[PDB]
Amino acid sequence: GMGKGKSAIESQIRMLKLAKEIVEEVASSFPNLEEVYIFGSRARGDYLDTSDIDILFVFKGIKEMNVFDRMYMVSRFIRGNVDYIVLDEGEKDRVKDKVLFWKREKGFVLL
Repeated sequence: GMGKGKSAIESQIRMLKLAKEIVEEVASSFPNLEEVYIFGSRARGDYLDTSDIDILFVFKGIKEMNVFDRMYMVSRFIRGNVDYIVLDEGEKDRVKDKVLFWKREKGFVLL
């Protein structure tokens, strides 16, 4: 039965809603944002109520953008107990164990 308690579930809801707000802003700012994934413990299931949420932003056409330029693309949108990675479309397989959160052609998944 209910392997996650009330506090963990409420934190999952709250963290997904914060990720949604951040993605809405990033997606409105970059036409080349293509997909967003949740990775880490909140994607896998081994999270605590205090766990951060990890967001993978996947953009088209940034293969040549260095890691500092990539960070600068989303830095100002990040707030709360959130960590992130920015990858090109061709590099997204580098993060295993992830959940599709948003896609340009789908909007948000389950939200």
